[PDB]
Order: sequence, then structure tokens, then C-alpha cells
Amino acid sequence: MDEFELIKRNTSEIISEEELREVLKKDEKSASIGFEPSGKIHLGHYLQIKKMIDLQNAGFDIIIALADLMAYLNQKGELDEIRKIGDYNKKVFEAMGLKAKYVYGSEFQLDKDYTLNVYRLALKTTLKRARRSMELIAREDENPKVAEVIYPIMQVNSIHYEGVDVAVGGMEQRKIHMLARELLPKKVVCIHNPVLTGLDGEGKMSSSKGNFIAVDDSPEEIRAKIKKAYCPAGVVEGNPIMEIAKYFLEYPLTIKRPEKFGGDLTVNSYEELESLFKNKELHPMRLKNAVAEELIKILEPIRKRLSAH
Amino acid sequence: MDEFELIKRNTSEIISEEELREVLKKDEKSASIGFEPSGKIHLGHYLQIKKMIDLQNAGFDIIIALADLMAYLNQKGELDEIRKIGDYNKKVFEAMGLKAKYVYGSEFQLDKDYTLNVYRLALKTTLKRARRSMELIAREDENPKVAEVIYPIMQVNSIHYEGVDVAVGGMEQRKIHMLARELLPKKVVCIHNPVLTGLDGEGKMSSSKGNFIAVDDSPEEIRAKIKKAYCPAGVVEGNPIMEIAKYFLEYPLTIKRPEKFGGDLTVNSYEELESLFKNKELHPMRLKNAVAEELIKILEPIRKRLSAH
Ligand SMILES: Nc1ncnc2c1ncn2[C@@H]1O[C@H](COP(=O)(O)O)[C@@H](O)[C@H]1O
Ligand SMILES: Nc1ncnc2c1ncn2[C@@H]1O[C@H](COP(=O)(O)O)[C@@H](O)[C@H]1O
Ligand SMILES: N[C@@H](Cc1ccc(B(O)O)cc1)C(=O)O
Ligand SMILES: N[C@@H](Cc1ccc(B(O)O)cc1)C(=O)O
Ligand SMILES: [Cl-]
Ligand SMILES: [Cl-]
Ligand SMILES: [Cl-]
Ligand SMILES: [Cl-]
Ligand SMILES: [Cl-]
Repeated sequence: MDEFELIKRNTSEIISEEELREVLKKDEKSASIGFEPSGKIHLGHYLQIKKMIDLQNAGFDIIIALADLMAYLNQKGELDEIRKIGDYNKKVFEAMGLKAKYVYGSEFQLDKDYTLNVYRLALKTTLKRARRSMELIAREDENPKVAEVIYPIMQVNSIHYEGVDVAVGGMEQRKIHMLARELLPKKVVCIHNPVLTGLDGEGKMSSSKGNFIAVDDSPEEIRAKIKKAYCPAGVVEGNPIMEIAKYFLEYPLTIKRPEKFGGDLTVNSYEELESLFKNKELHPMRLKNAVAEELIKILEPIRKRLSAH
Repeated sequence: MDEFELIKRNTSEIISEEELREVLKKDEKSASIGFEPSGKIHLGHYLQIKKMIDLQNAGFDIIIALADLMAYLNQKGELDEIRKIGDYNKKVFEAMGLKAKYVYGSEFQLDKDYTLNVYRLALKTTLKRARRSMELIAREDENPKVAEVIYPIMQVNSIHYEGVDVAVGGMEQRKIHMLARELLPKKVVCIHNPVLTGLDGEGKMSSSKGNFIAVDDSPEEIRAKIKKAYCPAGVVEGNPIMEIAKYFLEYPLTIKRPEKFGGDLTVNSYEELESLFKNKELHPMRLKNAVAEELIKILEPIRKRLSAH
């Protein structure tokens, strides 16, 4: 595929595709994404880093924001603790094969002229738009705090200071991204990746016990977690095992089976896996066994690289 | 009078009087008030500086915050312009006989550890309490901005950084002051001065054409403005001419009158002026003439001191 195609693959939306095409013409271009530091880096995070690797392979310089100050404003704990989790996150990302510039928010988000810009932005940003932009991001709170409306302005200002042409994240970031397109002189091209379902089949993959696969999980945890996952016979939509198969597995792959149960299956693609599953030619237990074993192998270089440090 | 009494004179409230008494015991104590820089410094401002002078005479060190960054967050214009008005305000205050430390907000309100505290505060401050605290301060806006809820936290944080035992302002500051008492480790004693009615008799004295007496107004403007002021025969409540007579004039004073209109009046106090006015022994035109002429004299040292620079 060409650069545009490689970038577009497996995305949910690009705001806008015409602007992306303009950016691609440039000799130098850059892209960022932020992570509120997370004690587990799971497949949802990995999907985003895979997109950053695609951008890098399309000649973008990559900035990964370790968003320690933003995590602090979104009630993730004390800054010193969040930074220590930040350090671990950086190492995981590095273990995934990303070559990037890694920046801690607090290295610049407290500088005098950054802060002055936060306040300039605050004069332009309505409380209503700021609250609405956080509906899929703010930590639940019955008595919403001022911090909640500072957060999206800090993300916008950080996009500005990073200098990037493209900003990347999950679909839930789209309202903060629209704010950035309205508030800054240079309109950032925004690339949104799909949100991966959790193992439980109750909403997005998150740190909830048994609800995520961490990229550094042991083989026995990957098996245990996949075995327990929501995965009804025939059902592809909202089936996290099928989503894993779509976004992470390599094809062709073969699934191992005695004759009386149909015999072996050579699976040329995800689309073949889908039609086999939807037609009930392939059952949940065998699908889960395949996916776990294939995932273990896919993730092995990340585990090994981490263990070796 | 004793120190407590001198401080309490002409105040609307002291939160709390018991805490003020504790503060008075200290060998070193300090008090602040802020001003969003204002193109005119009027009698309402002068009433507050008179209270700061009382505190100073009671052995407080006085800090006057020239609140350039706060004015910026409350839509008073560009920072460079606001600072130039700030410089002029400082000179007026000095011309009133106040000896103080004058500090521009922007000298410290953009420092890294100040900013970090703003964000700590923001985590503790509800959007609802922040908006409610600004009901009598925020510039009118149909689409309220994030800046509005940053403002009261910056005032609270500035009280903290100033180190003061006492914070002073008009009654409208009381909700921001209550927030400061809840958010900071040391509870500041808060002294609220009454809000002076404008000349128009429509709400508070402000910069509105003809609505204020500036402390540096010429004699002919003071006369013209007083002559036009709302001042109905008999009516003391909401009568700005009577408020001026109460808070600024020196007693005893004599009012000049031909025999057929009652003859001269020696006025021992404001309370005598009040009973004469309420009983219609003294008419609006004569009251206005007296007040203007007495005000001109009271303000003359401020004008002279300013003109002499
Ligand atoms: N379940 C998920 N699926 C896809 N992306 C995700 C998922 N969870 C987190 N991310 C992305 O990782 C970045 C950091 O999100 P968070 O861990 O929620 O701070 C954001 O762009 C998210 O959209
Ligand atoms: N009409 C007024 N009467 C009494 N104090 C006032 C008046 N106008 C402003 N001030 C005080 O001066 C300080 C600065 O207010 P402002 O000029 O509104 O920023 C505040 O403590 C106000 O309460
Ligand atoms: N709001 C993102 C976090 C984030 C995104 C970008 C940046 B940045 O500096 O470009 C920072 C934080 C999240 O939900 O985790
Ligand atoms: N809110 C006040 C302004 C103000 C008060 C105090 C301070 B301070 O630094 O203590 C600053 C501004 C006003 O309405 O004008
Ligand atoms: Cl709000
Ligand atoms: Cl389905
Ligand atoms: Cl099967
Ligand atoms: Cl009355
Ligand atoms: Cl008379």
C-alpha cells in the first residue's frame, strides 16, 4: 500500500483525509499521541502504538506524551507516583518497536509562557464545550471539579507546543480534537482509532480485573483471560476475541482440529475467520484456544525485550 | 479607639471577629487587597484604601495586589495595556497616603510552583462553587468561559502566596473569601467594606459616565457630577450623596444658609446631617453644594500630589 493507505488502515476516522494528503507532501512532519500513565499497557494501547509505527514508517517524527500532569488533573493520584508509572509505560512502548521522542508533560506544562497560553485559551473556551469534551474521559465525580475543564485546554495547548501536524488517539478523544482544530492557528489532522472492547464484553478494555490483556502478561494469564472472555457462538459484533483476531493476529494461520469436529482449518484472513465464526463452523472454545496461542506468540518479543532489561 | 475598633469602623463584616482578635496579638501580621487595574480610581476604591490605612495604623504590613493577570482572565483586555493602567493605579494609591508593598500578579502568578498549586486547588474546587463565587464579579458573558472558574482559584492561591493574615475587599468578594477559608491551610480573616452606590442611584459606583467620583477628578467635574446625582429630598437609603457624606467628610462642618431658608447649619456629625436631611430641614441642592465643596477639599491633597509628579 501507499503512505496514505498504510496510515488509514484500521482507523475509524481521519479529520480530514484531504488535509492528511497535504501533510504527506511535507519533507518534515510530525505526529503525537498522549497517555495518562497507566499501570497496565493493554491491547488498546498497543493498537494506538501500531498506528504511530505506521505514521513513523510514512516519514513522521513521533512524539509520545507521557501525560503525567494531565493524569494528575484527571485524579489519577500524586505526580511522583504517576511519573513512576510513566517511566514503566515508556519502557513498554520502547519494547513494542517504536522509535520516538518521549516527553513528560511536566517538563513543559508548567513553563511561564505555556501557562500564559492556557489562560488565553481559557478565555476562548466555553465551560459547556469543555465539559462536553470530557464526557468520555473524565473520571466519574458527582461534584465535578474545575480541574475537569482545565484538562482539555491543557491537551489543546500541548498539541500546540508539540508542533505536530497530526494528533492520534481513540475515538473518545474526538471532542478534545475538535476543540484543538477550533482554538489553534494551525489545524491539526486528527486520526482516530477504534475503541477495543474489554474481555468482559462490558464496554472498553480497561485495567479492570480480567478485562484486558496487558502486552507483558504471562502466557498463562493470556490463556486464563481469553478462556473466560465474552465470546458467544456466532456473534462477531462486540466480541473482544474477534476484535483481537482482527487487529493483532497474522494471517494466514491454521487452526488445529480432529476430523469428527470438521477437521483442520486453514484461515487465509480475518475475513475468512469471521465467516467461519458467523456460520458456526468454528466454535468459541477452539477460537479462544487459537487466539490465545497466536497472541502469546505475537506478544513474545515485547515480553522478552522487557524481561531482558 | 483601640486597634480592633479602628479596624472594625465602617466595615460590613469581619469573618470572624474572634479570629481578628487572635491576629492582633501577633508581633508581625499582614493584610492584602487586590485591584483589577481600573482606568478610574473612584471613591469606592478610596473607601477600601482607607481601611488598608487603618490596618496599617494597627501594625499590619500591607500588600496591594495589582491584579493584572486576574484582570486579563476577567476580560479586561490585553496584559500590556492592563499593566499600564496598573502603574497609574499604584500612583493614585500612593497619592492617598498609603505606604505599602505593591505587587503585580504576573510577577508570581506564572511561576511553576504557583501554577502547580492552581491545579491542586482546581482538583478541590467544584465548578458549581467556582461559578457561584463569581456571580458578583465576572464580566457579563452569555457563553461563560473556563477563564471564569480559573479566576477565583487564582485569587485564593494569591492569598496563600501573599502570606497574609487578613484579606480585604468589598462585600462582593465574600464568596471568593469563603472559598479561600475552605481551600487553604491557614484561615484568612476577611474584612468586608460596604459597596458604595453610584451617582446615578442604579447599583454600585463604577466607571460609567457620570456614575463615579474619581479621586483625581477636577473640582468642576466633582461639582457637575454631584449636581446631577440621584438625591431625593428626605431619602437617605441608596442616596450616594449621603453615603459620600458618611464615609468621606470631616465633622463638624457648617452649611451656609440665608435666614429665610432656615439660616446656617452647624452639623456636628454625619448622624446630625442624616436627621436634618430625613426631616427635610436640609434640601438636596444645599446638601449637594456642601458635599461637593467639602469633597473637593478632602481630595485636594490627592490631586495635588498626582499633579506634582
Ligand atoms: N480500549 C481501548 N481501545 C483503543 N484505544 C484505547 C483503549 N483504551 C485506551 N486507549 C487509548 O490510549 C490512549 C490513552 O488512553 P487512557 O489509557 O484511557 O488514558 C487514548 O488515545 C485511548 O483512546
Ligand atoms: N462601588 C464600590 N464600593 C466599594 N468598594 C468598591 C466599589 N467598587 C469597587 N470596589 C472595591 O475595589 C476592589 C476592586 O474592585 P474592582 O474595581 O471592581 O476590581 C474590590 O474589593 C471592590 O469591592
Ligand atoms: N486525553 C488523553 C490523554 C492525552 C492526549 C494527548 C496529550 B498530548 O500532550 O498531546 C496528552 C494527554 C487520554 O484520555 O489519556
Ligand atoms: N476579585 C477582586 C480582585 C482581586 C482581589 C485580590 C487579589 B489578591 O492577589 O489578593 C487579586 C485580585 C476584584 O473583584 O477586583
Ligand atoms: Cl459549568
Ligand atoms: Cl454479530
Ligand atoms: Cl470448532
Ligand atoms: Cl431613607
Ligand atoms: Cl436647605
